[PDB]
Amino acid sequence: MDFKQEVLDVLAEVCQDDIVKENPDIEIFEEGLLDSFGTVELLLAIENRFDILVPITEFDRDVWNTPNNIVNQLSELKR
Amino acid sequence: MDFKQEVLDVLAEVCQDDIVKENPDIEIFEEGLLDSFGTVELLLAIENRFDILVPITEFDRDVWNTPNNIVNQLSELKRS
Amino acid sequence: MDFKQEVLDVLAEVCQDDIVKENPDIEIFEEGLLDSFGTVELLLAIENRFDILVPITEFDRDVWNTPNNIVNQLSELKR
Amino acid sequence: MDFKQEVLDVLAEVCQDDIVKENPDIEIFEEGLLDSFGTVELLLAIENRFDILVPITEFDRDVWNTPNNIVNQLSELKRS
Repeated sequence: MDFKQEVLDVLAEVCQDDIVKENPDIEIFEEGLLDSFGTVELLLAIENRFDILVPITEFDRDVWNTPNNIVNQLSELKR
Repeated sequence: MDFKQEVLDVLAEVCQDDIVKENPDIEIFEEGLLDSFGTVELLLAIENRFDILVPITEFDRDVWNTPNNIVNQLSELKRS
Repeated sequence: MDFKQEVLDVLAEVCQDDIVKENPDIEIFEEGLLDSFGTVELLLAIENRFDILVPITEFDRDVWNTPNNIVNQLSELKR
Repeated sequence: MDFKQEVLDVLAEVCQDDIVKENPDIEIFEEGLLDSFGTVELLLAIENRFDILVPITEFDRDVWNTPNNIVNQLSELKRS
């Protein structure tokens, strides 16, 4: 598999834009690609597809600000 | 603009019982003052009046068990 | 009781505005007092407090356009 | 802009199985292709991509039982 691509794909699905897939360092929230509703959907998708439970309060737009950084925060979560 | 009182007022409305705003530490769900349909209504109201989005999937009767604790949970959510 | 006031109160609660209570003929949706989210909350509140189940597809903004008319549609529902 | 295909694509994503878009009449819930958490995710996606608001309290596994029927239900909702 490719966990990076998995997350990037999910991210691209919720964002309805392939730009987040072609720019793994883009500022998702600054760019307005993901709103409050999409974020909630994102976290649920992660729980459903990766069995990683991310509490909404533990989610931080400053830390989970890019696709690469989201991938990072998720990896550190498992571990 | 008293956020706590505003939350208590909403809880009183959805529960259709003033007891939940007169007793901020009452065990809402253990007292059976709120069922699953009432919970869904509450979350809609919270979104509509406080702009706070609570995922039904994250709602937990054990943690959101009292008006006070519900107020606290909402406070946590609105901050980073 | 006063079923009219009950509905008017509920309506005023969801709308966050007493204007709908002081103007039982005001065009709620034209006036932008109630949006899609508030409508869903309205219907749920009705189900919860009056035991009247109004399917969202059976809800029509043209027919349920005023407080008085909502009260009317609800009464005809029961019967 | 094929609304049906768009819905099927979403269903395939949330179910994480292409079988639901290759079999538009498959019994999603009877096949166990979707649970309650997946349902919540689906409704969020429907809102985010189609601007259609489906109350979780109105969702009914007996009526929203197939992709086709789900497409139909969404069509009913978007019209007056």
